[PDB]
Amino acid sequence: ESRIGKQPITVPANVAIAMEGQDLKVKGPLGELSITYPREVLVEKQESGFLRVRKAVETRRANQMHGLFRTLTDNMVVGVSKGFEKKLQLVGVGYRATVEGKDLILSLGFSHPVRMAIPDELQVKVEENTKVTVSGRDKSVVGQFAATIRSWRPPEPYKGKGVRYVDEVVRRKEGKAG
RNA sequence: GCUGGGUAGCCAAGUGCGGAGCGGAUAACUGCUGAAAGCAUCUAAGUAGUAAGCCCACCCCAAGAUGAGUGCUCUCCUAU
Repeated sequence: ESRIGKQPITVPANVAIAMEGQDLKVKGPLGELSITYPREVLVEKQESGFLRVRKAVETRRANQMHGLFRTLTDNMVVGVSKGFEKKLQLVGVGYRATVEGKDLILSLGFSHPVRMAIPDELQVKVEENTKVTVSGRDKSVVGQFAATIRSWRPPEPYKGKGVRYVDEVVRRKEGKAG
């Protein structure tokens, strides 16, 4: 009954499929990844472009785990090819996010500017000093480091100050009790 | 006997020193990816921040730790 799982997995152009025993070796054009799979879930390669994954109705991983697994390789395979990106609008008085080599320098106005270290493989675009957008590969490992920048100053309820999700509509409560 | 001084020792009111870690796992909490439930959701797989609290680390003891550990070195002649 999985309405995401019933949909076949779109395998785009230049998808390097391979097996490491139980893992699906997702190594497209830009690099490499790793995805492990249980004994109750055999991922089929049905010899017709598309891909669908097997169930095993003893527990209800047949219901639920195929939400993760049949959407993991949706984003893992695309992720190596294109890459998923998350966006950051910084708003306020003197909010620079310049980049000196490896680390960032977010000078939000604490005292010492905040040097968020750029991790192993990922790279980050920088629209201006005023705005940033983090490119990458996967959806998971990009989102954590993206969320760490949003953590330093959340979107605040009076001026909409500090960091912002570009998509998110954060409220502005009536400041000064006006 | 009563006073006035006082080296060493012992004493403080005197002199030194101390409380430190970008180490680990957590609690409330904030999350990322993400179904069940085409959407959502911090969770059911996985994972990140994250406390004078908990565990290592500091300092003293410690193999009677009968589970008696490990290392280096010395000694085994006779009435002595």
